[PDB]
Amino acid sequence: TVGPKQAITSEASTTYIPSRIYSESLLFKRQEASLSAMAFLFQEMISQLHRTCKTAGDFETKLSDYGHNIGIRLLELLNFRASSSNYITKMRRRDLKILDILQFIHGTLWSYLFNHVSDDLVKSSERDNEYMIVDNFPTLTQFIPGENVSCEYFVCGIIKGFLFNAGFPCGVTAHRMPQGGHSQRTVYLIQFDRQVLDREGLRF
Amino acid sequence: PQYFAIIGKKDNPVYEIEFTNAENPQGFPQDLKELNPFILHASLDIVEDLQWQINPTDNCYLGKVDHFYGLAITAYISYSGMKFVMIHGNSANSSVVIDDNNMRSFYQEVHELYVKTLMNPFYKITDPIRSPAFDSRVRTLARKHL
Amino acid sequence: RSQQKSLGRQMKILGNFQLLAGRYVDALNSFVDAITTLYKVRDYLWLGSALDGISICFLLLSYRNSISIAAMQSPRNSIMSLSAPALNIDVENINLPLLIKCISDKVLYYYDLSLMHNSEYAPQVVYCEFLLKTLTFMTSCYKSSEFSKDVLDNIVKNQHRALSDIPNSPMFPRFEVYFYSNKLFELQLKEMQVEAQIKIYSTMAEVYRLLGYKR
Amino acid sequence: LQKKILQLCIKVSRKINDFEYVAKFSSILITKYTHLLNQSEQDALFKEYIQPSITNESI
Repeated sequence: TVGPKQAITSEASTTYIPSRIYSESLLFKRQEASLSAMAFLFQEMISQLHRTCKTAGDFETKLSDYGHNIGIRLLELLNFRASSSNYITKMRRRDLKILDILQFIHGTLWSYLFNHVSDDLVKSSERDNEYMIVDNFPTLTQFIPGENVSCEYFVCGIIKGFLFNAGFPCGVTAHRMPQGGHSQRTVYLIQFDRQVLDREGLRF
Repeated sequence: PQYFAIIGKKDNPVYEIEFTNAENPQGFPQDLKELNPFILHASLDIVEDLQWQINPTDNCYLGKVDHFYGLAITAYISYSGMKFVMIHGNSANSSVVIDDNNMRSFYQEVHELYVKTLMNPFYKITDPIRSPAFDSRVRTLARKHL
Repeated sequence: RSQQKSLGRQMKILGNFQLLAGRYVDALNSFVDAITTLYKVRDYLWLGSALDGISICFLLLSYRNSISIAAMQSPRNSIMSLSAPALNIDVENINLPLLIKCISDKVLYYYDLSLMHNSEYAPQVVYCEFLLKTLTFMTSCYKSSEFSKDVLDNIVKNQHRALSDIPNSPMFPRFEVYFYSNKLFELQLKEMQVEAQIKIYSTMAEVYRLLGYKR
Repeated sequence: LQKKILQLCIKVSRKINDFEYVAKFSSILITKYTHLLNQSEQDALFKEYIQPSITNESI
């Protein structure tokens, strides 16, 4: 079914089964590698990005693109495991609005990744296009001295690709603010665009 | 005489295929070109303004949706972005037969073949699939449910 | 049945004649030559309404099947024109609502509701035109079509209710059953005349471009 | 879809004879496409359609 070729094929009156040349299970396996190993993986990745890139903002984008690579991928089978081989009962509801899908990061994205829950999902005071999630003690960047906050844009990239498939294009930033005795908690103050806010603003 | 499409977010067909019953032994001669993208392009229009509302609890599957003046169409919307469309029907009769549950056990069943190909990290979005194996799998997966 | 035919032809001709000859353009109202009409500034189809009421009553009492939907067309045009534009809150459609009770589609009390109801009534009566097998408007008597009048019937329907779904969204909305109720061209439509096809596809395309359904 | 809808636009512009539009849209068909046009799907029976463009002053 090539782009150059047409949609042409042949009749159904034979059997191609199984011909899996490679098709397997896809279930939630558990192998649980050490945080030192993945921390070294992230470590030499950030070393490559400070090698090859000029200044602050382009490095921030050239970090968040990895999150945009695999955010779509984690979205669709995390939803296919949570809201649903595959002797399937059903697939449940999609994103209704913004407040179920940023509950869906809050419910089962962090507990898919980091075995806990980010502690709040605060709807903002002054506006509604801006939303803010704070992780309390970020797991994959706990060793980096976070005075530059440029090193946590893995996870701003990974949630932006959780919402760009969801139809909400969104400016996603991170800041870090020590509001509690919990130190080095990072706020992901996200935004949206006006238009799916106005698609929410048609009826709410 | 059955016609599969997977049509993307920026209108690109990431997988589109026909097949035929040998009891028809061909498919829609001289009708195979109007029953292509334009009908499917309007099908993208009706699933575009049918997905985002709750109401015209199974948000993914939608069943038979519309009808041009020779046949009728069915649909499916995934949260991956993609909108699966099968176009079925013998060209002589107006084919009424929407099985609605056993071909519901096709759309959630072809979904994982899209999943494992999406999980190929060399595979991008917005590019079609010349898998020699996943297209030979689906006709035999349609050998389950004709 | 001869009395029914005589009353049908006379009532249809009188309904269309007193319709088009009352308030054709009545913003200056040249009151000379007052033979065929009142023709003053207060002459807006009132005798046309009374004549169309008696015409629809005699058409229902005639019991046609082909020409009889033109009585509903006359009453719907009366309640559209003389009870919308130059109405001045008169809306004298009591025998029109009586014919809505008698033949089809009573029980409505709003603008864009009873017009839709009587449009459904006239569409059902033209569906009840099963086989006239004759010639009534005698422009064509052997090569003509009931298709060629029914496409004009529902495009009158489509232009007179498709605009009511405003493109300011929340202002005057109804459900998007316009496409659902627009897929009604099951007929063949293979070139009776090319300008009918051009105006039918221009309006069918223009309403989709109006409602934002491009494809 | 662009191949089919430009083929329809080129056939209208033949039948109604707007020669700068058969010039414009067939030049845009040849430039922006034809990796999917071998000597079949009317490319051999095409370019006869644009020698009237070049015997005109069009392109």
